[PDB]
Amino acid sequence: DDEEETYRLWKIRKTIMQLCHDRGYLVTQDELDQTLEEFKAQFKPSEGPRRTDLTVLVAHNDDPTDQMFVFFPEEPKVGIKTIKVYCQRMQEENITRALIVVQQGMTPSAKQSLVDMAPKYILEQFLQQELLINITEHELVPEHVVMTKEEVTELLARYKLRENQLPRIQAGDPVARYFGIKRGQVVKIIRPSETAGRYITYRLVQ
Amino acid sequence: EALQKKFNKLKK
Amino acid sequence: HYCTLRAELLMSLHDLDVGEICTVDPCHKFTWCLDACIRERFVDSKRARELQGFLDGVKKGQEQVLGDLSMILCDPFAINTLALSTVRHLQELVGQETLPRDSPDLLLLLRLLALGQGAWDMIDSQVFKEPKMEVELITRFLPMLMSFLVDDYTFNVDQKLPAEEKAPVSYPNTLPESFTKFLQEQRMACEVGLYYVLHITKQRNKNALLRLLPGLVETFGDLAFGDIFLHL
Amino acid sequence: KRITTPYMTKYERARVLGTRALQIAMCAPVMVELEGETDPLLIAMKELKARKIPIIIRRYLPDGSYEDWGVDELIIS
Repeated sequence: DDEEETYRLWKIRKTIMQLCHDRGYLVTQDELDQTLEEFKAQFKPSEGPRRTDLTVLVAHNDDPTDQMFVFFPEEPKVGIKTIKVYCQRMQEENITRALIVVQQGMTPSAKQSLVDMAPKYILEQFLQQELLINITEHELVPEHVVMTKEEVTELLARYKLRENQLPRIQAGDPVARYFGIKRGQVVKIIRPSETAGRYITYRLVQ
Repeated sequence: EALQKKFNKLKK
Repeated sequence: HYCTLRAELLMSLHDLDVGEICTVDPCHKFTWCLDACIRERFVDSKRARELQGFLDGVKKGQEQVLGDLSMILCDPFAINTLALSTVRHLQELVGQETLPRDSPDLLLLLRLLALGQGAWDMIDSQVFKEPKMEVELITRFLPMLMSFLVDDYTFNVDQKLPAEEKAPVSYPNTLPESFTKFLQEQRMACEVGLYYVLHITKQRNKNALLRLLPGLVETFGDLAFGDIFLHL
Repeated sequence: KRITTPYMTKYERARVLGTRALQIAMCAPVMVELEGETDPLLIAMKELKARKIPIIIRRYLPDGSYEDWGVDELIIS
């Protein structure tokens, strides 16, 4: 359906903007507040925009040298030729961080290609379905903040521990994928507590 | 030349 | 120190996001990389390529910014960044069996550090020409650092190999004095040697430490007797 | 700078009283003047209230290190 297609695409873009804003990337306020009719106005979708045209490039606030692509595929299952096109465009623009949606699934050979080409080109598959909602806004998920290495070492020295002793967070879980953190990262999680007010924990990515 | 001999000496 | 404040002022303006000054200062795009490197205290190859492009983007008739860049590169924390990047590059190149002449990224580091160290010369007289490098730094000084390092590692591998007989040979503690000649004739070779001394002090190998402790007594511009290396 | 609490846990109280009572039962010297007592438990409690037991607690911190505490240094509650 064309109407629900534009509604889905608008919420997709909104969730993407909220995501990379949470990742510290440079996101303008208007795209964070972009509405459905505004999403129509900037561009009906089916047999009219494109998943290649909808793709966006965002800069990192901390480091303007770093940029992140968000791609969308025009095909149901992303094929190796599309991965080749995306990574070659990344090579032409000298970028390594790229996010790629999938309409309903990914070819397993493309999964192998993703994990094989990871260090030279960091790619993350992402379901359209899971991307339809910003899961971070749920009531059950507490507030997550990615820690940096100085914070990690100062915490570890403050408690005289090792990375082994901390509680873990599986890297495949959707919140880590939302933040895009890798193995070795550690996330500070602030949550409300009905016996102390606030509670801070630290989860090591694995 | 000295440094390469030093390398091959580390390999042995 | 004033030069550091200059860079800080620019980044503070960048923190304020004033396009009236961000879009007119051509060293703003340079200081993107300078901030991203000085926070890391290391120049990765990506930001190195970016700095190379910014140097290559300087056209004729507007070369005064090079002086500003040298001024901006005269920041002592940037000297620390470049010197440690050179030292760690030379530390990791021994494993790959690559000479300093076979290291274009390292050559770019030498270029940038040479342009940085002559900053006060470029403000004293409006010099907009690049300072030149030393052949013997590429071929004698840095390979002498590698010579010391890889003798130390060969001794270490021998120690980790059993069956050493009584009265083993010590690590060679004789000092080639052309190394010290370059220390006491080239401020470039001098400061990178000082940071090498600090790095091996972190490695805390007494043999090479007291091997090279002679010759540091006489050094160029009293840089071995300056505030930076003494404090470190 | 002993970072642990200055209080005596109930488990530390139990162990120190039991050990000192057994010591008194083994004809140890009594570091407080008794008042006609015969049970080692009461004498150990009297010494604890007097803060006159020569035992030193060694709390093992989870990182392998430890802190040492005099009984009189801790807060008896």
